[PDB]
Amino acid sequence: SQFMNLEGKVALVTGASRGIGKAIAELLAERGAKVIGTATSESGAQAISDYLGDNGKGMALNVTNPESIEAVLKAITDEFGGVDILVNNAGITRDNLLMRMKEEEWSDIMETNLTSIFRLSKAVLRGMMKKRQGRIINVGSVVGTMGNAGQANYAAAKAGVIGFTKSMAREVASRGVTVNTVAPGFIETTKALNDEQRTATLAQVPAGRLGDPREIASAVAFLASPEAAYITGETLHVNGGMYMI
Amino acid sequence: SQFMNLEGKVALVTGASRGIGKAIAELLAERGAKVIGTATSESGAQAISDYLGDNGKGMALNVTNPESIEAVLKAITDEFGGVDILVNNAGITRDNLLMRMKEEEWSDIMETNLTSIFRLSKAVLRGMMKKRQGRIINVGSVVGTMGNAGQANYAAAKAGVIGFTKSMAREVASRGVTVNTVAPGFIETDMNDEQRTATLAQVPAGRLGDPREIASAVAFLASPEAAYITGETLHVNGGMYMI
Amino acid sequence: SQFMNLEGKVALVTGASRGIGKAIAELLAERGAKVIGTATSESGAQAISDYLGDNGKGMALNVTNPESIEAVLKAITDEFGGVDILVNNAGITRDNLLMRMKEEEWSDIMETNLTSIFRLSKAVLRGMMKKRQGRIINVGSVVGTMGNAGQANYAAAKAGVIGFTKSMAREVASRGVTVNTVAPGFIETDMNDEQRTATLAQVPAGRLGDPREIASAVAFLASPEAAYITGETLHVNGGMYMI
Amino acid sequence: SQFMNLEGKVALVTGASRGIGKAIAELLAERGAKVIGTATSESGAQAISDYLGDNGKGMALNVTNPESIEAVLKAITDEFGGVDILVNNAGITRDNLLMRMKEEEWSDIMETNLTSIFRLSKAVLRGMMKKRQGRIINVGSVVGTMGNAGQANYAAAKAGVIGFTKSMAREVASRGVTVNTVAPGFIETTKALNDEQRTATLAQVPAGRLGDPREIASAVAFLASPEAAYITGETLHVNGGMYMI
Ligand SMILES: NC(=O)C1=CN([C@@H]2O[C@H](COP(=O)(O)OP(=O)(O)OC[C@H]3O[C@@H](n4cnc5c(N)ncnc54)[C@H](OP(=O)(O)O)[C@@H]3O)[C@@H](O)[C@H]2O)C=CC1
Ligand SMILES: NC(=O)C1=CN([C@@H]2O[C@H](COP(=O)(O)OP(=O)(O)OC[C@H]3O[C@@H](n4cnc5c(N)ncnc54)[C@H](OP(=O)(O)O)[C@@H]3O)[C@@H](O)[C@H]2O)C=CC1
Ligand SMILES: NC(=O)C1=CN([C@@H]2O[C@H](COP(=O)(O)OP(=O)(O)OC[C@H]3O[C@@H](n4cnc5c(N)ncnc54)[C@H](OP(=O)(O)O)[C@@H]3O)[C@@H](O)[C@H]2O)C=CC1
Ligand SMILES: NC(=O)C1=CN([C@@H]2O[C@H](COP(=O)(O)OP(=O)(O)OC[C@H]3O[C@@H](n4cnc5c(N)ncnc54)[C@H](OP(=O)(O)O)[C@@H]3O)[C@@H](O)[C@H]2O)C=CC1
Repeated sequence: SQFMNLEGKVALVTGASRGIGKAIAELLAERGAKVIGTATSESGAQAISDYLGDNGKGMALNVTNPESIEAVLKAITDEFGGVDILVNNAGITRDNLLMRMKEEEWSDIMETNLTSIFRLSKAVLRGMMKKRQGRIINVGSVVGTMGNAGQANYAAAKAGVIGFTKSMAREVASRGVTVNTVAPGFIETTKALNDEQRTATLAQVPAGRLGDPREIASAVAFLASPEAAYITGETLHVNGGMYMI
Repeated sequence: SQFMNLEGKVALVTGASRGIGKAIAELLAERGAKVIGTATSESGAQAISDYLGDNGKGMALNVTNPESIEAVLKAITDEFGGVDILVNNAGITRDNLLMRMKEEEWSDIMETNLTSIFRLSKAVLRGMMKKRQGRIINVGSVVGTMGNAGQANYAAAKAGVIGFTKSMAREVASRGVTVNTVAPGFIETDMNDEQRTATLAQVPAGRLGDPREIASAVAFLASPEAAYITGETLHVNGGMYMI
Repeated sequence: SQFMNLEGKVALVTGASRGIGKAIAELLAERGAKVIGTATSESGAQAISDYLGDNGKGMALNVTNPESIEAVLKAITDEFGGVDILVNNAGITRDNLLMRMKEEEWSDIMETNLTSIFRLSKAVLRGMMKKRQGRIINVGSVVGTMGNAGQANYAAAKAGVIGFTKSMAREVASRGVTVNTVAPGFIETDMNDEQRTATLAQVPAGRLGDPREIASAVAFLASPEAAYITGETLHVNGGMYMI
Repeated sequence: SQFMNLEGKVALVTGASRGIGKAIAELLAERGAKVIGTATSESGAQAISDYLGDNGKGMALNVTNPESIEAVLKAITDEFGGVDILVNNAGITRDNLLMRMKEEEWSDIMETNLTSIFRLSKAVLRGMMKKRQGRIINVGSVVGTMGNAGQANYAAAKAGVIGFTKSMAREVASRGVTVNTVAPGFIETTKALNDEQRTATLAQVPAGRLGDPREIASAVAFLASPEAAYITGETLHVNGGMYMI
């Protein structure tokens, strides 16, 4: 149908080799987008190419590296034209209580989960602004809003993603670009967590289950759609009731 | 496709004769739902029947009247079985600065915009809970979260809708029912040239939203795909407010 | 000192016979305010007069009764002049899961916990606006923001208090009146051994709050120092929720 | 009185040489605290010593420098014992629209306004946790929550401060330490802004005026008080109605 249809749009999804990023890439391609997913290695990029088939391709990207970012965008732009939908999914955890938290575990989180969104967003935004159409969608976390002990660095980065999102949303709203965050709760990815730890996390989820990566993909696809043009500066929580704002 | 597919679901959309409620009803029917839309008059109900065709029908409903609510649900339940998706859209404004605000302008807002959601939600929830599947989606307002001068009654009701939503979401999450709010900004609907520019001035998007844009957000939350969203307020306001 | 000094201010604290309302009344009187606390009975009013001594007095008030409200304000206004600080503390619970929730348990909550704030606020606001100085401070609840299963009515009312607060804050900010909400978590007050540990389990602080801790937050917002805070919800809940 | 009394508490207030940080330092000293305020130079430190008199002193601190931080805390700890109240006030702006925003304007904001709070908080928290009593109060900004065009970096840092605050609040609540943010709106400091720009900002303030630095000091003093023990993980907005959460 013409409902939630991304035909003619070019989507870049960072960290698309597995889990949530993969589900996002697959669903955007199902809705008609031409999708470039990224991994940190060529092997990972190839596997992304393998699952996207004629609907897009894989490329190697380190989101902390300016020259990598430039190489990937020029390659995309040459072949596909300018990016219409940016999904900043790539991210990491470096968990520790503050008294144990290393300088590098702080800085690596800031770099990968926050500074990267500044860099990538800045590198796609000019085209979007010229076309008067764009989507920037960040994958945040319930922890960004809720906080979590042992994840102060992660929480800071994810919270900063929202502050950036709101500010960019104000900056570019008049030129037809939206900027938003999807904040997952606990999603099956998480596996191999102790039996003890899962039940304890699950105990805080009214839904009484982990979310599926597809459920995060669906929310992203929605915000990426033409139908979602009047949503901007928003944080959409998909966490089974774990937190309610 | 199977994507955002509501075939087999029965949807009740209150206040579906025009604007946002109409757009909601049309979109849910387009995605496959069997839709009952309501108006406050039989004429209104007929027009709703006219635009839904074989995808549903219209019925007369006053959401402040227990006996009307009971009559409508029994009629729906007899013909279509139990409601799968409840869209509480019906609502009104009774604007005034507090010093000018009449007892009835307060109470009519509380009754129409808030107590109604308690009544209707309670009247569909048992079936949903038995089937272990349900959607309750409330149409709120940016004013519920932002506040607005001259709309304290409206803001109170719309804010109370969220408190109710969050509490019902906790209550029914383990039995597969989601409860959520969609909060529109300023949408081109029935409700000065001067006042519009002044409102628009607070919208970064630099336009009013279209009713279809509110419909799209509701359809999304109504979908099987939106099962892990509950207790949420989804803001569709062009950047007018950002939480 | 001149720090957090309420000398010369007239404070009305509804539901001041015990718990949080009592602690509020005592603290505002300690900071220099002339305090009228209320209870629902004359016996309760007398006890309030007993603990306030020369710093204020007690009066009987039912916040759901227009004529009671009018009688109390005229009496205050005659004796003490117009109210400078309004603390809307009076409130109740009528807990039940939605499927068990009676029409009266809904309506009694709406009336006592929400409509009352419209009535009382409207009845003090004109004077405050004329003097270009005022404080309206509502006692909400973490449940207003968090939701709680079995308390959908309460949550709706307490959430609606915020919508009202934000709208009134916009309406009266230019005339020097602030309107705010203090949202307690679980506080040691009248309201199982099992249920307490379960509630405590959700409090990082690992204890219930003291009524005095809610009093302190109210006194702060009531102060001249808090003039640039308005439309705010100040959460005092030991980490139970974090917005 | 015993109401809002900080006698016996040691307070460290970063960036206390002027405006909000100065007003904070003065008010905490008025309520009985022993106050160490900091500036980036010895001259600035001396002026802080001059206004605090016998109620505290000034020290030179660069909050982006680990060795500076260590030197200041050891000096405080030697003389006054361990810090009871930490006020992270030091911060900067590096304003620009994203397309003009330099790598350094991003990174300098992250370093000064966010990473600094990780470093300083970590360096005081052990003592607080051992004593089972502490206050960490961050000076954020309405922009952290509201977003602002031309301030995406600032907004990201200030938003990240909240994510960090919430997480630290969960981590240390059981050991009697609170962690909170005070978020000022537009405060008279701001001066020498165009006549045009002020009216435009003021137009968004229902209160119809800028806030006074003292009004931010009062909120901080409140949260620093024993009376505020049951407030943690909170963001207290003092913005004249400019934004309402
Ligand atoms: N899992 C959960 O419960 C939750 C997840 N989070 C967020 O969801 C997003 C994805 O989550 P999840 O599916 O669990 O993550 P995964 O670890 O499954 O996927 C990680 C992806 O990120 C890429 N990546 C890591 N570092 C870099 C880098 N420096 N440059 C470029 N790419 C990099 C990886 O590439 P490669 O394949 O080469 O390793 C990989 O494709 C993240 O932003 C995460 O913070 C959100 C809520 C909770
Ligand atoms: N317009 C906007 O910008 C915004 C809309 N709001 C909310 O969206 C919802 C719909 O708004 P909008 O489409 O603009 O409203 P309209 O006035 O355009 O339509 C209102 C609908 O509700 C029905 N209705 C009114 N009172 C009752 C009642 N007592 N019982 C049953 N039905 C009733 C009306 O039926 P009939 O045709 O018979 O009168 C009509 O179908 C409302 O809840 C409103 O508060 C939310 C954000 C802002
Ligand atoms: N306890 C808690 O943990 C929390 C408290 N809440 C809120 O704080 C407020 C006070 O709570 P708490 O001190 O625990 O309550 P209590 O039941 O301990 O005291 C209630 C007070 O309100 C008065 N009151 C009750 N109904 C009316 C009425 N219809 N008209 C006038 N006064 C009335 C009572 O008077 P009388 O003595 O004559 O009955 C009493 O003085 C309430 O709004 C409550 O919802 C907020 C967060 C949680
Ligand atoms: N002004 C406003 O309207 C608003 C202010 N903000 C926030 O309030 C806080 C203070 O604001 P304001 O009073 O305007 O700030 P000022 O610029 O008046 O004060 C700046 C202070 O921070 C210190 N500082 C700057 N960089 C460093 C550094 N690297 N290491 C240590 N100290 C440093 C300065 O030291 P030195 O004296 O040596 O220069 C100075 O003492 C900041 O966090 C700011 O972001 C919050 C809301 C809006």
